[PDB]
Amino acid sequence: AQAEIEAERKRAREELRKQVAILAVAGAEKIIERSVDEAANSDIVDKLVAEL
Amino acid sequence: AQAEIEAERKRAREELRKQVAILAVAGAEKIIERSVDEAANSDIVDKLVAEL
Amino acid sequence: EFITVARPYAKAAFDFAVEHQSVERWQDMLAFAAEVTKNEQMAELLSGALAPETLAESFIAVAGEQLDENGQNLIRVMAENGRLNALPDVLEQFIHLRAVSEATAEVDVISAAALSEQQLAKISAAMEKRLSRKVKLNAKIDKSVMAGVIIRAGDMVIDGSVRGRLERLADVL
Amino acid sequence: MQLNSTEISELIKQRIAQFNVVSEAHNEGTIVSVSDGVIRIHGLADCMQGEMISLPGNRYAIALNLERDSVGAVVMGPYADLAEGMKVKCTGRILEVPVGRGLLGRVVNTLGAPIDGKGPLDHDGFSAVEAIAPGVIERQSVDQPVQTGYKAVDSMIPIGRGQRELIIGDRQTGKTALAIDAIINQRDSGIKCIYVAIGQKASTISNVVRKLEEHGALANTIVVVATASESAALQYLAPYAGCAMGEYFRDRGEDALIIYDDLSKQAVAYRQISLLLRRPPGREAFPGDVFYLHSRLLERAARVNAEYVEAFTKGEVKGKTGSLTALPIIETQAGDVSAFVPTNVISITDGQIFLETNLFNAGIRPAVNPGISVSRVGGAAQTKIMKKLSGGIRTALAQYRELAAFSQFASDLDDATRKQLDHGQKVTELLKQKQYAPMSVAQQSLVLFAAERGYLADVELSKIGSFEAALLAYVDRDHAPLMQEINQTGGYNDEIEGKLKGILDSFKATQ
Amino acid sequence: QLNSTEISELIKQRIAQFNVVSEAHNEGTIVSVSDGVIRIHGLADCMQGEMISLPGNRYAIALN
Amino acid sequence: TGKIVQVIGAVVDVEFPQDAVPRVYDALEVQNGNERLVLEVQQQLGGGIVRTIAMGSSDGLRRGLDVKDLEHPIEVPVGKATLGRIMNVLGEPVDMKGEIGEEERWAIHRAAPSYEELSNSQELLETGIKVIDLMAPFAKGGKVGLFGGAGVGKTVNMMELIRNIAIEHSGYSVFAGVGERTREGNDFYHEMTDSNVIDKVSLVYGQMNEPPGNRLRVALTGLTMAEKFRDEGRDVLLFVDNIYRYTLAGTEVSALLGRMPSAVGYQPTLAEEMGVLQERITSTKTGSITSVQAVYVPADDLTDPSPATTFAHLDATVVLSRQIASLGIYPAVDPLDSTSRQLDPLVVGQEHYDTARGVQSILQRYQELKDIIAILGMDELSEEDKLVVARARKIQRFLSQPFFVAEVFTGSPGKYVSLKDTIRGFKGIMEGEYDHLPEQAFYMVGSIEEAVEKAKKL
Amino acid sequence: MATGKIVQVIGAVVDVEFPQDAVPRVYDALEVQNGNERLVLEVQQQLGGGIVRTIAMGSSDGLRRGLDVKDLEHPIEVPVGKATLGRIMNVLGEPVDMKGEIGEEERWAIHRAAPSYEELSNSQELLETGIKVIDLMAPFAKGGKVGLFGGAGVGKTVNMMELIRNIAIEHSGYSVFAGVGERTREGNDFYHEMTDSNVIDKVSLVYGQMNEPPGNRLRVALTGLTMAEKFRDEGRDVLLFVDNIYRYTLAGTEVSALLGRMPSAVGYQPTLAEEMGVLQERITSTKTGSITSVQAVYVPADDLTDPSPATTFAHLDATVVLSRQIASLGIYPAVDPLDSTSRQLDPLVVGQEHYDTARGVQSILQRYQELKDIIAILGMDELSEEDKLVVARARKIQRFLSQPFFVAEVFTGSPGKYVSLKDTIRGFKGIMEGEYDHLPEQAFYMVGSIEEAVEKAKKL
Ligand SMILES: Nc1ncnc2c1ncn2[C@@H]1O[C@H](COP(=O)(O)OP(=O)(O)OP(=O)(O)O)[C@@H](O)[C@H]1O
Ligand SMILES: Nc1ncnc2c1ncn2[C@@H]1O[C@H](COP(=O)(O)OP(=O)(O)O)[C@@H](O)[C@H]1O
Ligand SMILES: Nc1ncnc2c1ncn2[C@@H]1O[C@H](COP(=O)(O)OP(=O)(O)O)[C@@H](O)[C@H]1O
Ligand SMILES: [Mg+2]
Ligand SMILES: [Mg+2]
Repeated sequence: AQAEIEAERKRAREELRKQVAILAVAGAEKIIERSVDEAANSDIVDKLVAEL
Repeated sequence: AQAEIEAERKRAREELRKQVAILAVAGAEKIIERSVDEAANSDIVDKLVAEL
Repeated sequence: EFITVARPYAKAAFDFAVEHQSVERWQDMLAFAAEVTKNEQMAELLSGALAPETLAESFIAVAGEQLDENGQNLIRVMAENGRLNALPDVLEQFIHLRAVSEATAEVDVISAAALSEQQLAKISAAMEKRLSRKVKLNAKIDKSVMAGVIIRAGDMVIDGSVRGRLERLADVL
Repeated sequence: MQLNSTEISELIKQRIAQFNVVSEAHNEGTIVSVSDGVIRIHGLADCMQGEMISLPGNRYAIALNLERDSVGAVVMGPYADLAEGMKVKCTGRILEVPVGRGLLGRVVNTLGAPIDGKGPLDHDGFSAVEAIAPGVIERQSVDQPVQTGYKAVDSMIPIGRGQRELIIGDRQTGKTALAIDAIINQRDSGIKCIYVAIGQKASTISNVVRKLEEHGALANTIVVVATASESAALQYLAPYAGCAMGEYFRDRGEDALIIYDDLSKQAVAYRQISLLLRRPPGREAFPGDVFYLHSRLLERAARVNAEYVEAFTKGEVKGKTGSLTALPIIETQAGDVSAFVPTNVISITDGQIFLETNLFNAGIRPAVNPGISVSRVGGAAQTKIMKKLSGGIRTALAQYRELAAFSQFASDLDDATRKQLDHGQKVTELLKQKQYAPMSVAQQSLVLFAAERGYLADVELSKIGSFEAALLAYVDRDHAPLMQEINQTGGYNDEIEGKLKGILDSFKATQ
Repeated sequence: QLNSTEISELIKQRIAQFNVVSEAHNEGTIVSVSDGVIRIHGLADCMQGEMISLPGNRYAIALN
Repeated sequence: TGKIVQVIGAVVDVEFPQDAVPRVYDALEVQNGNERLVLEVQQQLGGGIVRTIAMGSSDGLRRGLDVKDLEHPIEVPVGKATLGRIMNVLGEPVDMKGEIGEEERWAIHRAAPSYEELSNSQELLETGIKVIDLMAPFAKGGKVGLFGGAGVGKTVNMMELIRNIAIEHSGYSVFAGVGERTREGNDFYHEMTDSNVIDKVSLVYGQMNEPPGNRLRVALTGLTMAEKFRDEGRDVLLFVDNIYRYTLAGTEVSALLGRMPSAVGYQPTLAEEMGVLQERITSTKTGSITSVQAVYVPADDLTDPSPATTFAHLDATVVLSRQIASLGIYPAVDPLDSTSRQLDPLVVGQEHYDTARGVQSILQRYQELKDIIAILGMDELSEEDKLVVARARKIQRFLSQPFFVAEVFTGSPGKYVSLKDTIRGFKGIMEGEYDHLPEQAFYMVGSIEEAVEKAKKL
Repeated sequence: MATGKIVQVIGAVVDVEFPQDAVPRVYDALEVQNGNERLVLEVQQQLGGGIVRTIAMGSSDGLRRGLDVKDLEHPIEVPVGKATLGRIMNVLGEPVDMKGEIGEEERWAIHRAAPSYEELSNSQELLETGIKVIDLMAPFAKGGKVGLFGGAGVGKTVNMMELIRNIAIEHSGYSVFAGVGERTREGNDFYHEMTDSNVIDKVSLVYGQMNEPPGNRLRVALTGLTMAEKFRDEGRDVLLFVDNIYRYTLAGTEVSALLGRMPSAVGYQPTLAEEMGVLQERITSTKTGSITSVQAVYVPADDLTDPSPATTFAHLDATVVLSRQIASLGIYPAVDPLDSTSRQLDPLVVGQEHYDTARGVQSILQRYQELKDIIAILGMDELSEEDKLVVARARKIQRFLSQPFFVAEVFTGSPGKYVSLKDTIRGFKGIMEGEYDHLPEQAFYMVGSIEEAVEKAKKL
């Protein structure tokens, strides 16, 4: 079962990389009631995807 | 042996959540530090003084 | 630290100054007496084992800025007990008791960048409702916060900095 | 399947959405001193005694003094990285702990932070760590048995729901063995269990948790741990955090069982906290109020009547009485039960089980020393059958253990003392029991019948264990349903005594 | 650091007049009460072992 | 009018205007959240400061709270209306019934009766307990103390004395539970109520849950109720469940009140704190208080200051011991250490006195032999010292008795033994007329006839 | 740049005053030039007003008030890793032999948190030392603590060398020896007894002997420990010797008195159990490695109730007692089987055969004790023929507990033997249950396994 856990872990990790870029933006725009565009921050979210 | 597998599931799940959570906050911090500009700062302060 | 032994002397000096209307002269008298305690050559003397009346009379000599009866009498009373080093704290608690009696407050406003001088008016007006006292702002600039403002009034703070918001969110998770 | 990333991400997203960006006003102070775990804060005009003060990092201090100018506090964690000048913030909260039934099966720090790697708690709000127990009119008398597994304690030192029963002895005597064998047995009787480890070695705690999980008991226990490394304030406050979690079940009309692993090490941690604050010590250098420490703790293990449960729960629960049973463990140097702290605690509990190292080395295990061990509620906490069969057995063995030490040379009424120190010695041979082998009340009852009614006068000591091993299988073959019948009920009748002689005879003739 | 019965209004008196105007050395005033010991302020001429007379008809022995 | 200025544990400091300062032992009141807290002032410090003890939980108190000066000491309901009801230390009702319909309230701080008013009474009082009224008989209106470590039987003994005196006695009775288990207070309250004697007993409870102020002052409340019943002309029973907790609660508070420690960490005022209480619990010409007090002995050390200073305040001292209870011999009274003022030939008669002295003599001679018996064994004894040892062990057994309240522990039914019936039995054992019975024939029986019978059945 | 100034100096305690914002944290190090040479101060307490109270890791003579103090931003850091094998270091990790710089690559702070609950090894293994008496009567848990209660003259240090050797050769671990406050002479002659038995290449030494100031003798135990932790992080199994834990306790008491804290139970510091636990808790097994420890213990006034013994015994797992008598019989190692104990001896952990074998040999020996007591007063012939048999078997068991160490060849000339546990079980099962009754008792002396006792007898 440990090996199935490792497989599922790699799998879900490759899934979450999509989500981190969502959560970071939602957090930033919650903390500041000003919504914000993407383009000005593109290489930040792109590094967040990669650095997970 | 079955309980020992359930524990490992729970524990790997928690670790995987921890990573994404701290990346969410770090990303929101970088975005914030990149996106703020004087109108937004004033928008924040001018609101907080109203509930002050 | 002399915070606890200063309280009696601060209260007594303030009551006396209030009765005789000379609060503003007493504050200057205490400021000078506290300044002579910081001197390199005097802070040596105060540590010695001189007798109280000799230490007082050699301390009184270094100050002609003291109204001869009462301002010197305070020094003599303090010297009896061996507390002349408490003057730099009697001064601060005298200032605090005065600020209380004159219902005045001094609130710090810490910001990432200076405010518009129209914002400050609103902040001060709002605080003067938060407090019964007439406020005096002293705004400052700090780069650790990066948006919003910190208002610190005594030991009560109202925190609207984005920095505080980030580090308060991180703990929710 | 169940590591869905969508589940995780929505978990986080809900918090992000459930976030109050609103600013809040709070009261502030500065750290002015640091030494040996004690903090001295200047400011905090609005601090209240017993409060939680929050330091940088994520850690708390507890306010112990409100001096005229400064607040004295103790740090609940590593304090070494604090420094003068740091700011601190006053919460509005008197020291609090997460409580709920969601804690069952979790290993938890004394502040409620989970220390197993399984992530955040699910819990039903918070409870104050310091409280005053229910008053005299809210209690009820203890009337329900709590079966451990052991012939010795279930028959000589009965324990009842709502009782407090000290386990006292020397080191390496089977104290923890007996306590977790008490936990494991409640696995199947609707009692929630709690185990508080104070000042224990971390590896030993991991071994205990691993044994609880081995026998399936862990799903039913809360484990609060404050290891030998952790700050003295966490060890000092650990058992109050455990009672705060036990009282959740009590006040809701349920039953719980709580085990304080070493209340000697709590007393030591409190003595440290107290000497570091310059308080004048008393006997054995313990503070003046080391009685009040254990007193206000163990007095919370109570049984509360139905009206208290109704009033507390706003009428949700009707006609049920809650309870919380305690089994504090004390450690004595060289068998001294007349020291300061062992006798302070013998004076707070409703009995004691004294485990003697001479019996333990001779193989008599559990080494229950009758004549020093007692139960202050007595038979009222037993089933009817056990209450009849046992009787004076413990005073019988106190007799015997004076008499066998006096008659170390020779005897009189040699035949009479032959058949006395036959049974007054085969009892001791009978009450010894293996570890992790609990035996139901049915099984203990006929055994005490065999012993007490004189049937063992016909057997040599070396045979007793064989005798019982055979009898408990005999009655699982032949008299199979009477066991089921005694397990449900207290079950005593002259019919039952007759049938219980008919059980002996049909076996005694066919070993 | 702790006070020694230096308190607000006594200090204020001394502020207005350090050389206490000659006052009866044959009397003083209680400043503290606890567990049967009273601290008296004044009594310049009290002698050790002397009897001090309190309101009512009671006495104290001056020991310190 | 006052402000709080410090909060250390159970003691609180309050600052009042210079001319409004409270008197010692007055009561102040604070609003601790959604609660009302009572403070009793202990000391007047300089400058309008006054130092107090909190009669409640100290948590939650901020500095700067406003406290209200009630201008009177703590006062408790008193008299016939306080009868059959449970009360707080503050005189508040603690059972769920209504308010106490008292006509009068008394201050719990009082002076002891004058020497001129005391009274002296040789009227012996019988209790159906062999050892207590052979070795240490006590009189109507006298004081009794039960000294013992932890877990040796000084509460079971007190409940049996309650059974044997306080049901067979007409006047009222008072029970003060100072710093003991609430379980036992509940058990006692229901044992009373389920036999209808509750409505002649008044209860006060300051049990061990409660913060130091309650355990400190709860004894004076019971005494105040008993003194009211005494002054009405009645005669009263007063049972105090552990008087040691009244001074331990003083040791806890002492250091915070700024008093230097004394011999073993005790407050410096130990003997005065104890005397000013023990002195008002006495009979007088107008009425009499008969009392029984349980006196815990820490670490089993009878020379500790707190037990040591108490022996002087009691007329009958019954000293229980662990080295006897661990033989299963109950009541575990030590006859070489129990004593009574009443044990005189002129008070109990020559035969009772002489039997008691002979019993002490035998048991002491038996103590002297234990070291040689332990080293050289029992066969080196003179042919008549073996007889002393046999009669001493028989006497040690016969001192045991089955109590009615200890049925729950042992099954065996209780026994009541009259004095006439016990001096006869001990005179018999000493004169040698039961030398043919075995020791066990004497363990846990009533009179001597029941021993002569038990021997038949082994 | 340096920012503090000395304010007080009292014995070994020094108080230095910093700017209000730059106060050092606790356990941070400081340094001052005490004349020509630097002196290191360890912060213990932060008093009010920027003043911080410290204790000197060296003699404080010659310190003036107003000396400039420089704040190092970190706790005492010592060199760790393979570079330290065969080198002697003092508390500060400075080389104290004459061989020059330690070539280390890395330095660790000596103050550390114990392994978190979720790092601990999820199993309970045993350490096979290869010494028959120890492996039978008092097995070592891997990651346990072990007391060593021998006196003097019985060969404590040759046992230590035997373990230092076997744990390096048979397993592939290293070792650390921390000398806490013991005679310098012993340390020097131990350093020589190791260098000429070739084990010096496999052990790391650190020495804070009696001559040193209290601050040195207090922390030196942590230096050895933080070197053992480095060897553990490398995945190895380590063995850590503490030459007297009692002197660690006493150094704590001295420093506590210097700081002015109130005296506790028998004069011991108030922080006694925490000071012990924060050491004993860092040495455990772990998912990546393990540290075992053999700690010489000394009991004041022979009182096993004194707070220091009582606190240490809560942490020990095994306990081996050396005996003058067993050495006078010429039997080595001089371990006493009847007083030696381990709490690993339970069927649930060690198995039923090992447990019952150990209990068997113990019963045999403690009966032979009373038999040999009888013999001395009534002569041999008074004994039954069963008792003569028990004597003949006890003597063979007592011989078979001897062993030739690799390190003792200097003494006995016979080549050393490493005896597996399996073999000890087989051999003692044999000797007890009447097999091997047919060959002489000297065939067991200093032999090794039993398949060598039969061959020694073959030609005896
Ligand atoms: N009923 C029993 N039968 C046989 N062995 C037992 C029994 N109970 C306990 N033991 C053994 O006693 C040993 C010590 O027991 P245990 O650790 O529970 O004592 P302890 O009081 O917890 O010791 P410490 O106080 O050091 O924690 C254990 O190894 C256990 O195997
Ligand atoms: N007459 C008696 N018969 C049997 N047991 C008794 C008797 N008297 C006391 N005991 C035992 O004494 C133990 C101690 O109880 P208790 O009297 O409450 O002690 P304490 O005096 O400290 O409250 C009881 O649990 C009970 O078993
Ligand atoms: N295993 C052994 N083999 C041979 N001789 C030994 C052995 N152990 C001890 N000895 C003898 O006993 C002596 C013990 O000396 P040493 O190791 O210095 O003990 P200690 O350091 O405790 O004084 C050895 O020098 C040797 O004479
Ligand atoms: Mg244990
Ligand atoms: Mg009691």
